[PDB]
Amino acid sequence: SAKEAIEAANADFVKAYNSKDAAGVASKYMDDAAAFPPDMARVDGRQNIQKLWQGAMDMGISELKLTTLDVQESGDFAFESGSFSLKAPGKDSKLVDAAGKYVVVWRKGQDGGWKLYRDIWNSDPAK
Amino acid sequence: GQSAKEAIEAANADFVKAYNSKDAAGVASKYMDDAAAFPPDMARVDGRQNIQKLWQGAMDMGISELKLTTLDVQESGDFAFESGSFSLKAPGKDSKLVDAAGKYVVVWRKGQDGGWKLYRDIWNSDPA
Repeated sequence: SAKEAIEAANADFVKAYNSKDAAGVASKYMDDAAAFPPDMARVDGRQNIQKLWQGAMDMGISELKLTTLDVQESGDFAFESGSFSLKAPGKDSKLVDAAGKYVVVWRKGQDGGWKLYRDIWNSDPAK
Repeated sequence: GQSAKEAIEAANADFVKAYNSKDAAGVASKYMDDAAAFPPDMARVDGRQNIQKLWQGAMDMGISELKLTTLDVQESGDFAFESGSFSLKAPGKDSKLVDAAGKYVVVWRKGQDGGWKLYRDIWNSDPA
């Protein structure tokens, strides 16, 4: 299913992020993708997206987890919404849990593989 | 013939008019029944009625003067996606109104009645 395909791509994404492989993460995006991080300007293109994720790693963001909630397929696009969790150091240096939510526009390449095309997220309160 | 991008522009005009009229029902009416909104620092909001409540809450907090700028629209049959920017006046940490700006992505869907409606609506802030 396209939902299963996106879940597979997300498994690879998480593995690369948690292995501290910023190039690996960026490779899951289209070369002309864009990311929309909270409190930062829009980030365009795979190389700048690598720098974004490297920055996350450098700030101690770790143990990323993604849960796909729903996917709608539409031709060469698929629309995914989901939740995330992660850990990041507190002022105390102690790792604090954080969660949030996202929407991704995925695009299907000529080689048949789904890749991230627009990636936007923000934070949720603890529950 | 009217294009998807034209229909989306007319819908966005409807949206901003309703918001700035403090008409939360009017704003929520632009969403699909099974839409979801993704407000920063709040839980995901699912369904039109709850989306109304979300916007009513923004209004009750005093958030005002909504301006939207569409930067890209791509169509895909009975779906489309839009990215853009917003600006508004919102109470700051001291409760005084200040300029706030940010970016958004909307996944749009064409309903059975031909009407383009928001299906996923997510946004966040730009840096100062």
